Amino acid sequence: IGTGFPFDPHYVEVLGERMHYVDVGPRDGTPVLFLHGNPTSSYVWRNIIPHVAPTHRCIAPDLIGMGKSDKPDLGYFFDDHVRFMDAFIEALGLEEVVLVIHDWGSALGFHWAKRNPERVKGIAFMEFIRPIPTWDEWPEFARETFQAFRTTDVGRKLIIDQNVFIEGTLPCGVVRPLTEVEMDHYREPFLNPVDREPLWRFPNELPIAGEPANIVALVEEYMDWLHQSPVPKLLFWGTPGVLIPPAEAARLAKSLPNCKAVDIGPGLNLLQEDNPDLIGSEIARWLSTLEISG
Ligand SMILES: CCCCCCOCCOCCOCCn1cc(CN(Cc2c[nH]nn2)Cc2cn[nH]n2)nn1
Ligand SMILES: [Cl-]
Repeated sequence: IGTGFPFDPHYVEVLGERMHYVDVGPRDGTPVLFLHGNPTSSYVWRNIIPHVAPTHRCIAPDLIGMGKSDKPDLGYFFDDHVRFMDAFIEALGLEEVVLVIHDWGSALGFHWAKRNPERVKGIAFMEFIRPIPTWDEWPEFARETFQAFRTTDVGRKLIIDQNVFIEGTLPCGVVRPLTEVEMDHYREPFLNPVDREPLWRFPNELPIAGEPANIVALVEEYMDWLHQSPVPKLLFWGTPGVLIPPAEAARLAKSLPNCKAVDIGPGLNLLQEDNPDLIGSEIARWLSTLEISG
């Protein structure tokens, strides 16, 4: 599994800030937009993009406050990420897109799709944000940690002062051991403790046990839209998963229209780090089938 990040930096100005993105592949055709989540960056897509770049433009931004994107003094609410991602997409002048989305990247991508349904030609997704009705529906091994994350004093001490989301939670989201080179890539944007605000706000935005109520409502609405939409769908899942256990992936594979589901084997949250070749190869082949009438 490759540790390098061999992508030239591209930058675009967005609402007075600068955002970084990977941009490879041909200039024409429908672009494939890759959206990472917490606590990653476009680095998480590094071994998936090469399977897709021969046939499609691949665009992989770093969320505001993350990766190589700028770090304004925001709260980094989900609302803030929505604002910047909306403006990022318009700044590149994208028209129709295929979405490849993960974790908080999936909340951004589904929320954007719901509002721009004519511009989404397909959605590939994995370990994505859905409403978690009670804490019993959160994986037992991660319950006490995320419950502590969702406090102001203790959670900020863990995530901001002690960098637990990077040093502890992140490697706990991968079945295989991350190498020191891979850890340093994930560590790079957050070496300065003050810059770890998004890492703490994100778990406090998670729609768990009905709170925060604004995020729960928004996530419910895009899951409603997703069950209504004929858009082609590709769902990757692993065992045991974190956000999406296998029983839930099996349920969604039938309840979502026009949905193909792919078992990646063992996996927790960063499925991309456990089986990038399967995910990248299946995305590339699925993209081809989107051009077949039938
Ligand atoms: C869905 C969004 C992305 C999901 C990412 C993948 O999710 C995997 C789930 O990961 C759960 C495990 O989390 C990290 C495990 N872990 C435990 C500790 C030990 N202490 C944490 C703690 C304290 N009290 N309780 N816990 C650190 C400490 C120092 N001083 N005081 N405490 N460090 N790390
Ligand atoms: Cl999170």
